[PDB]
Amino acid sequence: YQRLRHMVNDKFQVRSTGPVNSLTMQPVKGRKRHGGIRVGEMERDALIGHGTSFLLQ
Amino acid sequence: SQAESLPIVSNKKIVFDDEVSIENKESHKELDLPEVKEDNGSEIVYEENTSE
Repeated sequence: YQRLRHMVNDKFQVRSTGPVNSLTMQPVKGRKRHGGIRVGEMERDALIGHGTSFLLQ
Repeated sequence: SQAESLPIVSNKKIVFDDEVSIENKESHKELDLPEVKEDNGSEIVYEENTSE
Protein backbone atom coordinates (compact mmCIF):
# COMPACT_ATOMS: atom_id res chain seq x y z
CA TYR A 1 0.00 0.00 0.00
CA GLN A 2 0.92 3.69 -0.52
CA ARG A 3 0.20 6.78 1.64
CA LEU A 4 -1.21 9.61 -0.38
CA ARG A 5 0.07 13.03 0.40
CA HIS A 6 -2.18 15.44 2.21
CA MET A 7 -3.83 16.24 -1.07
CA VAL A 8 -7.02 17.16 1.06
CA ASN A 9 -8.36 20.75 2.13
CA ASP A 10 -9.66 18.99 5.27
CA LYS A 11 -9.55 22.49 6.83
CA PHE A 12 -13.18 22.93 7.66
CA GLN A 13 -13.55 26.57 8.77
CA VAL A 14 -16.50 27.74 10.80
CA ARG A 15 -17.90 31.25 11.00
CA SER A 16 -19.67 32.51 14.13
CA THR A 17 -18.70 36.04 13.05
CA GLY A 18 -15.54 37.91 11.96
CA PRO A 19 -14.04 39.91 9.03
CA VAL A 20 -16.39 41.64 6.61
CA ASN A 21 -15.99 44.33 4.00
CA SER A 22 -16.09 48.12 3.80
CA LEU A 23 -18.36 48.41 0.86
CA THR A 24 -20.77 45.51 1.38
CA MET A 25 -20.75 44.44 5.08
CA GLN A 26 -21.04 40.85 4.01
CA PRO A 27 -18.02 38.84 5.27
CA VAL A 28 -15.38 38.05 2.58
CA LYS A 29 -13.64 34.72 1.68
CA GLY A 30 -10.82 33.32 3.91
CA ARG A 31 -10.66 29.83 5.52
CA LYS A 32 -7.54 30.94 7.46
CA ARG A 33 -9.21 34.31 8.29
CA HIS A 34 -12.61 32.78 9.13
CA GLY A 35 -14.22 33.62 5.83
CA GLY A 36 -17.92 33.13 5.56
CA ILE A 37 -19.28 30.39 3.31
CA ARG A 38 -20.79 31.51 0.00
CA VAL A 39 -24.49 31.21 -0.64
CA GLY A 40 -24.15 31.29 -4.44
CA GLU A 41 -26.77 31.73 -7.15
CA MET A 42 -27.56 27.98 -7.20
CA GLU A 43 -28.54 27.48 -3.57
CA ARG A 44 -30.61 30.69 -3.88
CA ASP A 45 -33.00 28.70 -6.12
CA ALA A 46 -33.00 25.53 -4.03
CA LEU A 47 -34.51 27.29 -1.15
CA ILE A 48 -36.82 29.25 -3.46
CA GLY A 49 -38.15 25.94 -4.69
CA HIS A 50 -39.21 24.36 -1.42
CA GLY A 51 -41.02 27.49 -0.59
CA THR A 52 -39.03 28.75 2.40
CA SER A 53 -39.11 32.53 2.12
CA PHE A 54 -37.61 32.71 5.63
CA LEU A 55 -34.64 30.43 5.25
CA LEU A 56 -33.96 32.64 2.27
CA GLN A 57 -34.27 35.66 4.55
CA SER B 1 -4.78 87.40 -29.98
CA GLN B 2 -5.31 86.26 -26.34
CA ALA B 3 -6.25 82.86 -27.89
CA GLU B 4 -3.24 82.42 -30.12
CA SER B 5 -1.25 81.76 -26.96
CA LEU B 6 -4.12 80.19 -24.95
CA PRO B 7 -3.36 76.59 -24.04
CA ILE B 8 -5.63 73.67 -24.70
CA VAL B 9 -6.89 71.51 -21.93
CA SER B 10 -5.91 68.08 -23.37
CA ASN B 11 -2.28 68.92 -22.55
CA LYS B 12 -2.64 70.91 -19.36
CA LYS B 13 -4.50 67.83 -18.06
CA ILE B 14 -1.61 65.50 -18.66
CA VAL B 15 0.55 67.70 -16.39
CA PHE B 16 -2.16 68.21 -13.73
CA ASP B 17 -2.99 64.51 -13.13
CA ASP B 18 0.74 63.62 -12.82
CA GLU B 19 1.45 65.31 -9.52
CA VAL B 20 -2.04 64.65 -8.19
CA SER B 21 -1.46 60.95 -8.86
CA ILE B 22 1.42 61.20 -6.39
CA GLU B 23 0.05 63.35 -3.56
CA ASN B 24 -2.52 60.63 -3.26
CA LYS B 25 -0.32 57.47 -3.17
CA GLU B 26 2.39 59.11 -1.07
CA SER B 27 -0.02 60.78 1.23
CA HIS B 28 -1.76 57.33 1.52
CA LYS B 29 1.65 55.81 2.53
CA GLU B 30 1.87 58.13 5.67
CA LEU B 31 -1.54 56.83 6.91
CA ASP B 32 -2.58 54.13 9.37
CA LEU B 33 -5.74 51.92 9.15
CA PRO B 34 -8.05 51.95 12.30
CA GLU B 35 -10.03 48.65 12.67
CA VAL B 36 -13.69 49.14 13.66
CA LYS B 37 -15.08 45.80 14.92
CA GLU B 38 -18.46 47.19 13.73
CA ASP B 39 -20.80 46.74 16.76
CA ASN B 40 -21.03 42.83 16.31
CA GLY B 41 -17.62 41.24 16.84
CA SER B 42 -17.03 41.38 13.03
CA GLU B 43 -14.34 43.67 11.53
CA ILE B 44 -14.78 46.65 9.12
CA VAL B 45 -12.20 45.52 6.52
CA TYR B 46 -10.56 48.28 4.34
CA GLU B 47 -10.39 46.90 0.74
CA GLU B 48 -12.28 47.28 -2.57
CA ASN B 49 -11.78 43.88 -4.31
CA THR B 50 -13.53 40.70 -2.93
CA SER B 51 -12.91 38.50 -6.09
CA GLU B 52 -14.82 35.36 -5.06
